[PDB]
Amino acid sequence: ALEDIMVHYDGTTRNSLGDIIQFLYGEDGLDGTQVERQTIDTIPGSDKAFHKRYYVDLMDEKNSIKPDVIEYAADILGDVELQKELNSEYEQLVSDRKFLREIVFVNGDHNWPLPVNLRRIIQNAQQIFHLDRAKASDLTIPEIIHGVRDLCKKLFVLRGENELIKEAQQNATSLFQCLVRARLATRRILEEFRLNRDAFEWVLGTIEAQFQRSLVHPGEMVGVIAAQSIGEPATQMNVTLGVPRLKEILNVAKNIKTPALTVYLDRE
Amino acid sequence: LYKEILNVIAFDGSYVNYRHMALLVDVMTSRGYLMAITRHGINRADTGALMRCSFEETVEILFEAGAAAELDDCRGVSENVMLGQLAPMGTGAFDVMIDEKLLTSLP
Amino acid sequence: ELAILKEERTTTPYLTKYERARILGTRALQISMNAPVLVDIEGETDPLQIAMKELSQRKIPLVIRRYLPDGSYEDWGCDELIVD
Amino acid sequence: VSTSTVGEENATLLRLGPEFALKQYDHDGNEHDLIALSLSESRLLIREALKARSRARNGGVIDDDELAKVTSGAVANGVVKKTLDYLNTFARFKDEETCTAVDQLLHLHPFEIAQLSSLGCEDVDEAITLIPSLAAKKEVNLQRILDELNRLEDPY
Amino acid sequence: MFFLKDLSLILTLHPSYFGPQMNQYLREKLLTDVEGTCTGQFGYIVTVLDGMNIDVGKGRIIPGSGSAEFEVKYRAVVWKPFKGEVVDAIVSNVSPIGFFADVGPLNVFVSTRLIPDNLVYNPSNSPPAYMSNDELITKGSKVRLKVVGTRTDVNEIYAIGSIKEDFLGAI
Amino acid sequence: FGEMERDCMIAHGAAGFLKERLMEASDAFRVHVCGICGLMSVIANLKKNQFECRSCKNKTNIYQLHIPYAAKLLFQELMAMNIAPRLYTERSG
Amino acid sequence: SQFPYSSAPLRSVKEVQFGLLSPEEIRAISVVKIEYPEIMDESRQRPREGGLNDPKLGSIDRNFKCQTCGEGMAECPGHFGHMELAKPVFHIGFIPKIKKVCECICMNCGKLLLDETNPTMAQAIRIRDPKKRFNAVWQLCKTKMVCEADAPKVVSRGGCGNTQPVVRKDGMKLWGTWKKSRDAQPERKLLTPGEILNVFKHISPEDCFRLGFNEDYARPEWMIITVLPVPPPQVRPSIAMDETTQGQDDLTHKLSDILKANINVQKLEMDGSPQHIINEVEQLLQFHVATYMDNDIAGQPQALQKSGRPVKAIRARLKGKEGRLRGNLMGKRVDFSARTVISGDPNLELDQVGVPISIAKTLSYPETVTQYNIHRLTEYVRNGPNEHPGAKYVIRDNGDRIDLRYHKRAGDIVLQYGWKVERHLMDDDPVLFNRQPSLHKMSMMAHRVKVMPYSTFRLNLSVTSPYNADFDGDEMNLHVPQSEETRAELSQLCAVPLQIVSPQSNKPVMGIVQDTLCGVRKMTLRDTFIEYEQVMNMLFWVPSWDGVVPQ
RNA sequence: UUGGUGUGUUU
Ligand SMILES: [Mg+2]
Ligand SMILES: [Zn+2]
Ligand SMILES: [Zn+2]
Ligand SMILES: [Zn+2]
Repeated sequence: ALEDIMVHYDGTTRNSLGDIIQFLYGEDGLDGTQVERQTIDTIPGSDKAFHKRYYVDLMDEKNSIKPDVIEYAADILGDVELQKELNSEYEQLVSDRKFLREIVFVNGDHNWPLPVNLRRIIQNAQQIFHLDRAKASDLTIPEIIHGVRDLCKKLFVLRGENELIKEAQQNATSLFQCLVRARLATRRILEEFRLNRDAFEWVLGTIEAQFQRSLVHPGEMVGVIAAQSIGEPATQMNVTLGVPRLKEILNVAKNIKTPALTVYLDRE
Repeated sequence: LYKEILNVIAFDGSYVNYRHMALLVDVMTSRGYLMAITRHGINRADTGALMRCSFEETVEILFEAGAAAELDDCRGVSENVMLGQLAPMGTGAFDVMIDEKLLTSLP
Repeated sequence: ELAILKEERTTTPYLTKYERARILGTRALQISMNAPVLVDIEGETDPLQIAMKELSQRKIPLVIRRYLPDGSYEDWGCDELIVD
Repeated sequence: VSTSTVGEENATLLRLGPEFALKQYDHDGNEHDLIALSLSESRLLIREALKARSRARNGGVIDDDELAKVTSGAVANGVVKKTLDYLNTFARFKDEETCTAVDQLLHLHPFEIAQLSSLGCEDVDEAITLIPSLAAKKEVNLQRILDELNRLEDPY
Repeated sequence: MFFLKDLSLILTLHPSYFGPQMNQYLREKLLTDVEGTCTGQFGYIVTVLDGMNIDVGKGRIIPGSGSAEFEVKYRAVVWKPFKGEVVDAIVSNVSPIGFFADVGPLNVFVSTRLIPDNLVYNPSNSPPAYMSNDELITKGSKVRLKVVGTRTDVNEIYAIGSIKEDFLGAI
Repeated sequence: FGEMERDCMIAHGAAGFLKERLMEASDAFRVHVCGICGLMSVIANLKKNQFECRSCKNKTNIYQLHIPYAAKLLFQELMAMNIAPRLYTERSG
Repeated sequence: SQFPYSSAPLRSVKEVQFGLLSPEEIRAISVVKIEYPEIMDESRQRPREGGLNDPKLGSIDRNFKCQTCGEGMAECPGHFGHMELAKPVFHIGFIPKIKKVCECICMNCGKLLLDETNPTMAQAIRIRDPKKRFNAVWQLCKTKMVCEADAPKVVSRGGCGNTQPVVRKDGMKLWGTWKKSRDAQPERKLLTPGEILNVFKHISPEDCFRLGFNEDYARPEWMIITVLPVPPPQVRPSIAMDETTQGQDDLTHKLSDILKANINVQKLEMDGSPQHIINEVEQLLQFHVATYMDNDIAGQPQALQKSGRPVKAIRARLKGKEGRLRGNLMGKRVDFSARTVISGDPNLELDQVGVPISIAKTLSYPETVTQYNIHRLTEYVRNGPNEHPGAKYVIRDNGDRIDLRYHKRAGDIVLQYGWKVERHLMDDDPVLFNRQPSLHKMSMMAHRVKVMPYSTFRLNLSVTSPYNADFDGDEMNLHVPQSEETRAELSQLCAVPLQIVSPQSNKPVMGIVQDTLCGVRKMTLRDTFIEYEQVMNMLFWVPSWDGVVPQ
């Protein structure tokens, strides 16, 4: 059935004729082995939990950075020039929370298979850079903000500069940038993890390189791998399930044996 | 369709990446109707002639090959195997040249 | 007629592993047929290790012709593409 | 072995076969009129090409028997020497001055344009016999063409 | 009849030739292989134009063999004769069955039945010739003939002439 | 080296290995084609080195190929059933 | 090097031009007209020219060269023949499409019963697909009952006004029923094929273009065979029954039967003929041409052999599991394989497979003689073909084979730069490794060579999970590359360390099996203590241990 | 160094 399907050098999915099937491979451009199930932390929990973990406040003293972890802590409190940065970024994350809450992952089950797992890189830098201490750091909040925002435009899946390229770029890695901002927000980094500058720059460079190395390769005969890797649990496997249900779904019957409805009722 | 496949595979605890099921459920609706997996699906495509002949009913479909003056440019895979060629994938999805640019850089 | 200039190049600038495989095979086939080596030869005298010693340094006189699926093609040199 | 751009011969009826159609194509796909060469044109190209190749091999520093030795292989030495001597004894306009004059005089099928220059003629009667294609074209001056051609023709 | 023809030659190069003078080798190779050869399709390839500047292109490596395939495009002066074509010539030999006339690259045979009756072969004459009273065809005589038949050996072409018509004969 | 072995070779994709398997350690076989009527009717004398597409009087537009002997068997069987596989070596449209 | 040299340059096939065949082009492609039913002269040593085994077709004997191509049997592809049938016949494989075509058009002038006047037909004309074009014309014409003399002042389109008949199919024999007039005698009569040939020769090229054909490729007077070709005898070569007598292939028996019915056709029109003796011998001719291409036709009994078995047609040589495609082209048998029964061996890496010595002796690999491998390869000559590690052949630069069981003088042989030598299967080469059947993309994986006596295949036991092999007697094959190219192909893609993670379920599918697993769980329970002395060995076993014990 | 049928056994 599939034996010619080849992902070419434009991230699309054609047969021998050129019947394009998916405009972007697997809807993401990501090689199928290269995922782990991770936790997009900004889905679950209450508004209290989010507003307690993330909401920066630079006017009130105590809800700000407890000043033991940063060197420059004299240079901060009250400045609205940096408060508007952080309000924009908190509204950014409320936008992402409404996004991943109400568009994509509606029922809120947050565990999803998503590529390169950053937490492991963070704790790898931690064990490399001896990251206890419980020590002041010299890495500023505006460098965090500009690092995240200058990250989210460097995850080129679909390269080039036409309008549909940039549109398909932002359609492509919305969920992955949502992941990064779901983790590497300012209060989480500078309280719960306690990086320094050099760790953070290494984190930025490595997320670059490995989300480059988990792009799908061109010519991965995905139909063939796909067909085998669906046939393989079919080897070792009141509604009909198993092999006849699979047969009917493939050979498409107008008469399957026992059809069914999923009928919701209205909320009242 | 996707909900059906993910159901009946993952009833017995077995786990499947999204993109494989996605590729299957999108090829099954390439052409606006369910191009089902039989001879009726693939052979009633206008694709490569020997590729369609290599699956089923090769006598009738060879007679319809020669019977209506088809032009098969042989970009299907099965052609390029049975015509003994560099098939178009893997290493053979793309030719390799020699380079006057780098061999000018060479002494 | 088909071919594109080397400035509109919107395909990925990496070697990928399939490309890598063919480059290794064909360069090794040439050096098996007495094409002299640009890199030093320490103990790596079997041709496949010679080829990986070259690709380690990106010293390969070849050109990928990726057939983009109109029919046109982006003539990538080996020298420009980022070795994985 | 060697092939071309294009992918019963009767010179009297201008049937030159599939290779020498009126409209040819160069190595870029552009359309181009067939390039038929008089004996005099051909003498200039062949001699120019041979001495230009010899100069290029010498990094940038006359006789036909010496000019034909520029070729590679005894088969090529033979065909080129036999061709130069033939052109040396039948090319009327043996310089580019006269040749461009004949070029402008003539510039009508490309085969005929080369024949009128190659074959010396006295009168219109001899031209429409040896070149029976000029019959139904109906536009002479032919005689003053032949007269100018014969006047331009240097002595020997 | 001379033409300028746009031709091309496929050259396959063995990997031991993958050296610093590869393009110049191919340009010399084209000239050695093409100049002076004859085909019934194009004729004699007399000389190649602009030989030292020929663009040989890039060699495609043949999968499974390592060798490289070049398509060397070029433009040459070619000479092909035609049935019906009138040409001048220089007679090389005279014999009882007619004479042979050199028209550039090749040689044309004119038989006695295609020679006007008043031209009589005279062996006693010095030098031997076909003679009349005001006509004289000996070796080295400029003659104007008409090509009445072209035969092809793909190596050398063979053309038979005639002076048995108007305005043809010695000149 | 059956079907589903070829399937997993396609899945790995390195088809150059497949062109080793179904050409070179098997019935490697060499035929000729006249480039005009596209067929393999071209009679091959070699020490006299001459050829003739006798349905065409074609003597120049001649190429050889490298196909499996069973593929040639398919072609002779089909032409003995009157279907005409014609192999043109260039894309036409 | 494996083929003799030719001057025509190698090119690969790009475009299959499927099409039909004229009677003409069959008559123009062959070398011999076919006449005589006997094979032999008179049983006299070189059988009869004019029978079926013409040496101008291509000789199926080793020692008599071909009398058309002038080669041996190794190089001659064969040459077609053709047997001029006196009576034209149907091709057996087009009878529904020929049925539809004589449903379409006039039977007097041969013109399509619709034009661009009826606008739905005028819309169906615009279709770029030939097949559903012919479907739409087939649909709109099956209701049209009368050949319009007029255009569908007389605008006489070409028809005469006689009606158009109703086309039934009955096996080989067609029954057309005109409504010859309203009601009068319907002449349901056998559509003789020659009558339809004379119909089909009267078709305009526009009616070819509208009706789903193409003129220079598929002209529908070519779907009736006047001249049924003869294949060369490679396709039906004689088999040594018991090494003196040749039982023939069934194509030879069937072409003999066709030529016998051919001569018994031409016997009737040259003498007194009782008019259905004609009909039966003609219908028998049609029967023999039918079973030449197909012995599976519905409704009629099969064509039968001289054992009680059915006849091997051409259709039976193509369909089915063991036809030429699925049994010989898509998949086939090949060489440089090997096969045995396996055994586990945990004293190994993960990319190593044990090789019995005799299998290393039998198989080989062509390593190129280069400038960096002369010495060992000369030594592998000096082991010869009965001593591993060694060699079996030198292929020269031209194609010279030197079997070193049949050569006294290895000691006087220098080698040249660029010759070819097949040495044995030495250590550290890629092999492919493989178990029938393949079920996922790891089921072929590359490995490296380890040479062991005691003839079985050795494995690691972590690779037991992906191939799904136990050790109650499985067979696992071993294909060998014969080139440098495929070696690197395997070594960079199909090697085990690059196929650990299966995209089936985005997890590793090569883990730990029975003993190593339950042992390590017994080892690192909390209350397990080890003395220092045994620990010395235990940390010696690690190939990646630095040389430092823990505290 | 036969074909072609058919039977039993291995995973
Ligand atoms: Mg078992
Ligand atoms: Zn032909
Ligand atoms: Zn022969
Ligand atoms: Zn009518």
